Amino acid sequence: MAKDEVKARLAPVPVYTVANPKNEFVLVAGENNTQLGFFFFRKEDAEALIEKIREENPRLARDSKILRVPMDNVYEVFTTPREQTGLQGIHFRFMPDMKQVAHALQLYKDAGVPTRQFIGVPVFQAEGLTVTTRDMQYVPLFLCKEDLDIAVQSAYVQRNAAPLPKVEVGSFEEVVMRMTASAGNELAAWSQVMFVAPELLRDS
Amino acid sequence: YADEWGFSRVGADFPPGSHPSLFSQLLPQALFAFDARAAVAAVAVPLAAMAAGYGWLWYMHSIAPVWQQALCAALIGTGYAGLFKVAHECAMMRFIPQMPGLQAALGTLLMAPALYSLPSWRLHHLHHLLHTNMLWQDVWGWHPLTKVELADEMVRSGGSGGAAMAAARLVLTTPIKLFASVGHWLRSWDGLDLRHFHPASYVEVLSGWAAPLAFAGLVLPAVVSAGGLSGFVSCYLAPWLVFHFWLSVLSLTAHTAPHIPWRAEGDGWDAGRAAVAGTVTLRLPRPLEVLLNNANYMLPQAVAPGLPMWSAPAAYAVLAARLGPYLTEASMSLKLLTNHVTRWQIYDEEAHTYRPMEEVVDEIEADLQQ
Repeated sequence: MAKDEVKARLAPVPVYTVANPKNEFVLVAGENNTQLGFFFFRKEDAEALIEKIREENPRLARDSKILRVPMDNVYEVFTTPREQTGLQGIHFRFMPDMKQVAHALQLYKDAGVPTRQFIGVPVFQAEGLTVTTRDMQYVPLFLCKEDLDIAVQSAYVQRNAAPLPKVEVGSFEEVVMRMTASAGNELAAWSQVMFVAPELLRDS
Repeated sequence: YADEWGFSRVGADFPPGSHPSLFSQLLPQALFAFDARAAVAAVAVPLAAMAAGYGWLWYMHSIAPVWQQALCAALIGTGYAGLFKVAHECAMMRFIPQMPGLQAALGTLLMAPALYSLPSWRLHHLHHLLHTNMLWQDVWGWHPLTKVELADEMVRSGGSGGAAMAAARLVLTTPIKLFASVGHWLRSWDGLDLRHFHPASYVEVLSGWAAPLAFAGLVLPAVVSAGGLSGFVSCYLAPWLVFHFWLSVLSLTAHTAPHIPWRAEGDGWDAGRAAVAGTVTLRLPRPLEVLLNNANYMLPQAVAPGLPMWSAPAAYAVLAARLGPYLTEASMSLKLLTNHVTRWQIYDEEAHTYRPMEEVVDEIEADLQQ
């Protein structure tokens, strides 16, 4: 796709960072360069980084706040080479939820693989689960296993009836790179993508 | 022996009939000048200390330890006590006599954070100067609890209990005695009553009351609105308490000792015998004297109420070289504070014997009604 289409499709996914009051970035620097943005999908991990910053430099933790940013601005940050901007070395990695990494490893275990290793943020999808919009049929990519389970169970109990729809989990970085670099029939396959937020089918 | 209480150089005896302004001729006219550098330093150095403390406070608000916060608050309070000394000089019309309007504006602006009034302050301190060490009349000062009044609230109120026998037993037996300038500040509002004052000064008294009221109605809601109770105790209340501690300590060490008597008028009270014999000069380390703006040297200001603040230690050196045995000095130490707290509490009006509260209560208790 174009970056406008990718940003439009990535809008309903929020992520959380740690920011200084003038919308800076608490970029844990570790050792030589290696600054890491650590875009946290879960707010508990962001608060854990806040606790680490509090234990290390207590002046910074009071200034810093958990900034919520939609994935379109995150994609805009990720795309541009940082040498052109003049601030290079900041890695800007993604931090997945540990519970959903464990769920992804469990779903890996079904076929039988090294089920104690994963790459990137897991994205869950059932082979056969479709969302019926106005006259087009989008394919939901579920950021959460519990949301996928609710949708799968509700859909098969509503359409009647065996009814285990495969349930496959991939990496969120690759489903963004394929969206960017897709041109042929993959473009039409990705044009029907739909992104479920990590807390969308909650107790409502 | 009078260094048994840290009262170092003590005074022997002063003849009566003398007036304190009489000794102004002992001070040469070079001290009664205007040093613009000294005035700017006297305003700026305590303001620099206050600015440094507040910059520290905005550096580390709550990540700081309690003792670090206390030290920073003590620095801010000492700086504001120096600024309040500058405002007291402005009230006494001896800081910038060339510009009375700027003098009054500066004094009011520097007394507004203390919730004090410049006209009421100069009125009460002129009353204290005219009635120095005089019983039942000075009020604005460390008037001691006399055994007659303790006897009144000891027998006329019944037994040993009473509201003024518990409040006094809480104040003048405990280190809260070193914060009684809060009670003096509450007394200084005169009940917000204009009928105490001359009808020709109503607008001045109202404006002098309104400027601290403007402070407490504008700046203090901004302080609570920018930090809550945690941002109000550490930013205003602790410096306020430190400044009131300094005011209480200076006022308590000025005119209270076992060798200084308190006599009512007509009994033998005299202005010289109460001023240049009834004043103990507190001595502090030089950074503390600079930060407090020489507020412990009140004797030359008493004997010459036009002598500027920066010439006060030099004029006190002149007066100590001239008068000799009549002056009393005392270094600042724990000995003076523990004596003022635990020993010198009740003033019998018989041999100026400041005594512990109980020992006198014992007399009016196991006797009188018994």
